Amino acid sequence: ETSVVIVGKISFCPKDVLGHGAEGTIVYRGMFDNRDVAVKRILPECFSFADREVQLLRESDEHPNVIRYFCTEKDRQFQYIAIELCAATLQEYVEQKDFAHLGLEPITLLQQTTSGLAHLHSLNIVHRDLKPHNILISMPNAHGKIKAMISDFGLCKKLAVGRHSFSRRSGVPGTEGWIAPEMLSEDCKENPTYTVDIFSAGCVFYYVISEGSHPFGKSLQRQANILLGACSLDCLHPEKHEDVIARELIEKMIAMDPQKRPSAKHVLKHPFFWSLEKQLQFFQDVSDRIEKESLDGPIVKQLERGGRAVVKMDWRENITVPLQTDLTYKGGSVRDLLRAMRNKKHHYRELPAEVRETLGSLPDDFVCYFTSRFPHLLAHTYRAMELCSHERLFQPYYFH
Amino acid sequence: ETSVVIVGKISFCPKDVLGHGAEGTIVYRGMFDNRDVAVKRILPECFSFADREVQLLRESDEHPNVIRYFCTEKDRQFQYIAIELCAATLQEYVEQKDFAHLGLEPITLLQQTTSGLAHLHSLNIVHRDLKPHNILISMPNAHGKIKAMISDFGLCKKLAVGRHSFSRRSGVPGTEGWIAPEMLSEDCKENPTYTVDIFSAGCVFYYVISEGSHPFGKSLQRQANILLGACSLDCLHPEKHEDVIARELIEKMIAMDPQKRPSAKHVLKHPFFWSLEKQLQFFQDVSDRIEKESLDGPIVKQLERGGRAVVKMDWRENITVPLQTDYKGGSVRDLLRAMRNKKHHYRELPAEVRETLGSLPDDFVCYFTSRFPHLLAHTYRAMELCSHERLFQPYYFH
Ligand SMILES: Cc1ccc2c(NS(=O)(=O)c3ccccc3Cl)cccc2c1Oc1ncccc1-c1ccnc(N[C@H]2CCCNC2)n1
Ligand SMILES: Cc1ccc2c(NS(=O)(=O)c3ccccc3Cl)cccc2c1Oc1ncccc1-c1ccnc(N[C@H]2CCCNC2)n1
Repeated sequence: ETSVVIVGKISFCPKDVLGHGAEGTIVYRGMFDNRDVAVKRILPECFSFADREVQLLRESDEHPNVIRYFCTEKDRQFQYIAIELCAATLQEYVEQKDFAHLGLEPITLLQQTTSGLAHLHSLNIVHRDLKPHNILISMPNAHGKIKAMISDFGLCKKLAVGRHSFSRRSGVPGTEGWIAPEMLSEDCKENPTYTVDIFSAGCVFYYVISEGSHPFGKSLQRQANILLGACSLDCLHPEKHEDVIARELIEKMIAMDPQKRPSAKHVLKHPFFWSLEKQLQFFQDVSDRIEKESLDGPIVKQLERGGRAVVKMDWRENITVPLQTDLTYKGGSVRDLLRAMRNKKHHYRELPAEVRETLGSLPDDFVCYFTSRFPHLLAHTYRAMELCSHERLFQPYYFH
Repeated sequence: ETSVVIVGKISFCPKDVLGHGAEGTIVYRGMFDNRDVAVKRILPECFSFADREVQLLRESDEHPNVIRYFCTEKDRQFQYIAIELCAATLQEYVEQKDFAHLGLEPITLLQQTTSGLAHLHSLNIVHRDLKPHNILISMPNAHGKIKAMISDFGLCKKLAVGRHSFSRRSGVPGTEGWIAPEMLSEDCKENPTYTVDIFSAGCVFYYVISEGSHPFGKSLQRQANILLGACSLDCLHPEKHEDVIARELIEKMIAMDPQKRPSAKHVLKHPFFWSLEKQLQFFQDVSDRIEKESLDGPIVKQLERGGRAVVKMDWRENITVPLQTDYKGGSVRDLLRAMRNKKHHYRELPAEVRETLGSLPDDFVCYFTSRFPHLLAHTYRAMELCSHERLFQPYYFH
């Protein structure tokens, strides 16, 4: 327990176990090329399997958010794979880190996870075992930035060219509590495909922003709840703007019907990942698009459907008194709510002093003024203006 | 000759020479981990130097556009460094490739080169030897996409913490023809710094977009011309929008006075790299910023200075007649107001007018930039007055 194993360019002390894999697989902290590495040791029974994994990584385009091996070695008794030593798994990050001052970092790790996934899917690889345990969080670089990396390719499937799904077998479907329902359900009439990864990631999304919860309950009940379709996201409050949008995305990602789940590239286009500037730009593009638009036309009809709850009966009554004074719009209309936001954005410099003060700076404070008071505004408008998905001017906002 | 050298995980046939470095250095094609690699072989007198180069890269953050070593090996007689086998140097790219169908790819290679350089600078590294020959172009990935990678760190300098320049010595300044004037000039009263790389890079930009020319002339006259400040960019035509924009950036990058050259991060914000869509959004934001501005005010006065040449004396007389159907023609500001207005009311204005303009945003902005090739460049420079306002953050590097 004080020895150092040396195999080619990889060395480690066996006492420094970082974790355990399946079939007698152990991961150690060791060293390579004067760097810290994690080293997976492989038993003879798994040599061919480990080789196939390495080869899949060897052949595939690299991506910053997909783990990359540093070195492989082999002696008489074992094979070894070294990867970069990371700070934490996503599980440990969620369990241990105070989110209070991390700002958007946890969200960027989900965005980075979705990019790694989109990369895999674009290579016709389905992961099938996405979970917080095997999403790895790097050490900070020179400017304090960290990144998420997908690992653990032991269950992945590279689909043949021209193949878009895989059929169910008796064997290993994933990790209990993270397995999409079409892997286990009884009356499933469609092959599993890339979207099993989106279900898992949906669960991962909620796990991160709820800091430890899971849409399908505590671990002992999860997989059973998944088959029943019994999910709950009550860590997301219906009157908080950021929560309404996260819920909007996560509900689609974990949909029981795989065909209703967005693809990874779709997910990446969602308002969840929008800056405040882009949120405001969306509101302005929408408002520009829907003026001259008829009042009984399908678009503004879609927008005003259930809009009373969105504007809170009368949005004229739910803004500060400076803006109230400086405003003849229709208070039960979301279109006119949007019209008023664009108008005041446009003439922002002409606004009286007390008004620019109550609104805040452009764009961040300005848009927060409205999203914080009307928490359903973005999500409602995002879904309503999906009628214009195809239109070129709405390309930045939806995935075509 | 027909043998294979095997050193640890690296192997190669010595017949497969890809090139020669300095001091007996040779680069071969070979193999590593079942991949194609380029293998540099280093002689004993360069062991320590090569070790320092590798160490610099081992410690420094990686970046998609800075070369990464795959492997290092060492026997009794040599040391070896393997990197990824690339398709070409930027020199070979420019010399061999037909640009006619490459679209924006060559510009994209410049942008990735600048991102590599920005990354190096943010790690307080000065490269000091940027040139087409050591900018490498990757093989295509699965989607046919390629990238540029900066290599050759033999002259680089990592400046100590809280140090921003390096002083001149009698020794190696770089590669003749790509050496910034302040490395060799007579009455230079300021230390060289990061911007020696911006000077080289500016020469590289022109080399790519001119497909083989150099701002300071043919190979034998270049460095002498750099000393004189005698440069020419006449592959770039004064009445072509794209050429005007490239000229605006490149002239700054190769400025004799280093303090007038943009940092790599400034470079990356320049309209040279802007999509047609972003060019339009710029014209709209500019229009919005100045709509209430005073005519005598320092902002629109800046914009109207030299304005007549930009709008061709009268811009109303230089557009198509279906647009002339529906301002002050000697004013840049009114040209921009007209553009913003027509974009804003694009849906509700007649069909034949929408036809001559073209679809939004690409064809619409090109209607005006093709007819007023100095409009963007002029406006970008003038509106640098608002470059620290949050609203113009997308357009200028703060
Ligand atoms: C999860 C995972 C999955 C697959 C791995 C794997 N297999 S693979 O499918 O990803 C693969 C990758 C490349 C080539 C082949 C293969 Cl099979 C190989 C190696 C490691 C793998 C791996 O890594 C680990 N597995 C178990 C425990 C720990 C780590 C680990 C890795 C890096 N850093 C850290 N840091 C510690 C520091 C203390 C605090 N906690 C974090 N821990
Ligand atoms: C330029 C350069 C600079 C520095 C190198 C270098 N040193 S370094 O300073 O970049 C460095 C990098 C990492 C670690 C240490 C060091 Cl010293 C090491 C290895 C190669 C280096 C290198 O590479 C070469 N040098 C000379 C000739 C050819 C290549 C080369 C490299 C990859 N692909 C191809 N493809 C051919 C295929 C046919 C068509 N033409 C392109 N050619």
